[PDB]
Amino acid sequence: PSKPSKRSFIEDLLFNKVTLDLICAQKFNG
Amino acid sequence: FRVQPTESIVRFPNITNLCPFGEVFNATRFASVYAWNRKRISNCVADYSVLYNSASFSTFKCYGVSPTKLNDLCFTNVYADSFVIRGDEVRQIAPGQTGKIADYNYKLPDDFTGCVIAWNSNNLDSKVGGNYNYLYRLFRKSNLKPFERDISTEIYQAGSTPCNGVEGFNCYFPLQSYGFQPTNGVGYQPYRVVVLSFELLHAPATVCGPKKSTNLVKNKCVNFNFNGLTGTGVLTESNKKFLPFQQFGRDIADTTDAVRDPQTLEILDITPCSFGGVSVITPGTNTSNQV
Amino acid sequence: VLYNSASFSTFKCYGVSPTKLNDLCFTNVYADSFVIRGDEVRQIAPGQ
Amino acid sequence: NAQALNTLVKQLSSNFGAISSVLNDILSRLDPPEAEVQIDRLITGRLQ
Amino acid sequence: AYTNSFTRGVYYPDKVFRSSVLHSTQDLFLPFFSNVTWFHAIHVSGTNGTKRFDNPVLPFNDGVYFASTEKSNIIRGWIFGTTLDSKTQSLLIVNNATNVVIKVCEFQFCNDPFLGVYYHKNNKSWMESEFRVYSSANNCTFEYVSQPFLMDLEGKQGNFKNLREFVFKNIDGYFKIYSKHTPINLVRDLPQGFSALEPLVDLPIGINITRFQTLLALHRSYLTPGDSSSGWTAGAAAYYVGYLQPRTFLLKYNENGTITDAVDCALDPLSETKCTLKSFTVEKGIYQTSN
Repeated sequence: PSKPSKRSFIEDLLFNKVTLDLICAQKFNG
Repeated sequence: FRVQPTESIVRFPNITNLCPFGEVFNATRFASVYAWNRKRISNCVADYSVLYNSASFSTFKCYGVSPTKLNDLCFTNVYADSFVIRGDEVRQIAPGQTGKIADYNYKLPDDFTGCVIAWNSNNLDSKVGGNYNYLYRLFRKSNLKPFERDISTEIYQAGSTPCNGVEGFNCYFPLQSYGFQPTNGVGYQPYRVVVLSFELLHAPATVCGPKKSTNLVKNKCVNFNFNGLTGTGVLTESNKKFLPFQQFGRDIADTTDAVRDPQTLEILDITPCSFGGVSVITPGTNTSNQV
Repeated sequence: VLYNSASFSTFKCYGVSPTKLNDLCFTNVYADSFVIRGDEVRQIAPGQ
Repeated sequence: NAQALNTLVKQLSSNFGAISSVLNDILSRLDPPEAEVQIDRLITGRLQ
Repeated sequence: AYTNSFTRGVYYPDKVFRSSVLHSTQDLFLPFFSNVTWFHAIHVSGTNGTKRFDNPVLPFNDGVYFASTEKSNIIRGWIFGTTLDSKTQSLLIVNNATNVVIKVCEFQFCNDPFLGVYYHKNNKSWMESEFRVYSSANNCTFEYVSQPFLMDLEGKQGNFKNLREFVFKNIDGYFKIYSKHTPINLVRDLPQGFSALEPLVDLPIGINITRFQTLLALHRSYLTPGDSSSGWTAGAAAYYVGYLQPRTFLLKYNENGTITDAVDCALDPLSETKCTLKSFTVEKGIYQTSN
């Protein structure tokens, strides 16, 4: 519950090693 | 959700110095094909309206821009090659058109971009004076590359023999002058042509007609036009230092992102204005029409 | 000499290019010589 | 997926045969009956 | 002598901004670490060694790179032409001061492709004497004379601090000269300072260039006991020539907007790997680049 989103300790070690301007170019070209 | 532009900014070069076009077509002596001239038109306005007034051209073809758009357009470097040819050679001045004799003298780049102009010189270049000062190379051991002129005249070793200085059987003089005749038949009149190499490379444009320089506006996407750059996006100053050279910028999608104005030396940042997407969340029309 | 003998008013071909006519070959050649009007020189064209 | 999208953009910077790669610099040069063939090239390419 | 080309051969092919994109350009470049020809025009400091003088004819392929180590503006100009005789035109350049006076006129001095900068006694200092070695008739077509007046020698014997880099590529009767300046440090070779070469001048010349030449400035103080041209012991400038090759480079721009790094596409197979992957991060694994 420390985080606002009710994640966990091991879920957090995952949401950091992926990480998912260019997006602006794609947004402008449709 | 596409926001249409509000108005139409235009920014062309500053001055309105007429370009010296009257001394291009309407001039006295045109050097022959074996040595043609290079006319570098630089930093002037060229009102092609008189080039629409002065309409006496028999054959007029270009492979780049269209004459409809030649008025509302710009160029960065222009060069003109004025000369004279046969009556049957006016069709030989065309990119890739292999000349039986018109490759030795003057070849056109297959990548050419600009309008060639031709008009009958019967009243000026065909006179009783013989006008044998018009010459053209007839043969050479190699065909020339488009914008190269072999003004050199040497002896031709036809028949594989060194004819050093002497003109004998198969030792001819290459620079055979034009067999013109004052008021000859249609096919043999001297034709006076001139080409124009419109260097449309994206460099600071100089040679083009005048259009209404409208003041800059920020944060308002407008149908602007910088020397043909018919982009429709918002405008802003750009933080990154543009090049002391050309006024155009590019990105990955080859759609200009930052430019520098023709008149003011202020940097511009282009961006297509607010774009999103509607999504009509609708209940069944059999139940309502509110979306 | 067919480049020397250059007095042809209209010269068009739809196959090979005259640039490559020199460094090329053929197996059979046939020529059809005749005379026509002045306005018929444009009529000798495939499909015209 | 990100690389697929990223290679979909760099197809906008392809001549595809036309004398440019952006549709503002074909309608600023050529005329409708002559720019329509260039845009047909570019549009069949981009659609492919 | 022969040396290796560390960071030389890159020039903005077409000047656009190109902010921080990894563009892949195909033009005439100079491969890296290749055999660049040193030419040390040192003054022979011994009695036994040969007089080092470097103005030999250099065959001119479709491209030629240049680079001139410099400390006191010794090397000035260049000369071209097919055979450098009355038959073919011969361009030339001169650098007698800050002004850049040039020509295109064929001036035959096959014996003396030299230039004279002799010690003037009147207000004795390093002074310019003979900026004219021309000994033939012009019969020429092009002209250009730039005149910003500032008159410099600043003779010195310190380390070669300056170097100018040039690209003389001609295609279709057009002459293009790219150039960039950089303060070098090392005296014996080309330091590891990377840069690209901005374009400055384009001139239509329509000549089939096949040769190349250079202009050196040789004369010393009058206190030298003998012929200052046959005996000269203050000239030390050197110049490098690299015959440009048809390559396919990959230019890595930066945030500011200039070419920071680049990689060939035939230098090493790893360079071909980066050329195919389109980046400078090649992770572990087998890649398939070409055949």
